[PDB]
Amino acid sequence: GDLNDDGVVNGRDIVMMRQYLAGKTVSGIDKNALDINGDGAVNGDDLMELIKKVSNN
Amino acid sequence: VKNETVKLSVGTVSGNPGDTVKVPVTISQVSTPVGLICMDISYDASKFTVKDVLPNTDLVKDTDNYSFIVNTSTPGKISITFTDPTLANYPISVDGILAYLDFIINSNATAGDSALTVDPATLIVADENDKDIKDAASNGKITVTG
Ligand SMILES: [Ca+2]
Ligand SMILES: [Ca+2]
Repeated sequence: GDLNDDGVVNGRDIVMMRQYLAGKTVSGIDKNALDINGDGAVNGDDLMELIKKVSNN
Repeated sequence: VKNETVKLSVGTVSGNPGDTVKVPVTISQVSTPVGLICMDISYDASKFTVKDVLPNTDLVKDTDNYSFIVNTSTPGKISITFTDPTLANYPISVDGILAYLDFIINSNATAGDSALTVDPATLIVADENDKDIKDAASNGKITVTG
């Protein structure tokens, strides 16, 4: 879930995921990091997995 | 110049072993509305146990959609992440209390001051358009007393 590829998973990554899911073009986004659960779609479940990482890891 | 830096300040409280204490975390000198806060607060886990971390709902809205995320998985460290899930409607735009830290003072806690420290290197404060905002932190403390 390191969407900005800075080496940490934190609130910056959450903001970028929310921006992507709100339809924005997000500069400096790592596409390969978005499908966190690997089900082939990028959606609210990936956001949830990211939140759980920030909350628990 | 002073009011161009938004400040995240941990409060100062006292209590005796066995009691709980509520430590405010305050945001002040808000200028640019704040869309993201990431902060780490260190505490002495030999003396205190985190009971809860509670947002101030006057400032922190949309908690049902994970505007306020707390990580207490590492003993002695509290990581708080504030975001506006709507990316528009609920930035922090005025000064106030961000959250309260609820600590148990352990039965064995020895007397005296114990610092509650904000890591300046991991402190993140950004505006609604994902631009970093000038920011600073101020540490707090718990004094263990009779
Ligand atoms: Ca990251
Ligand atoms: Ca997915």
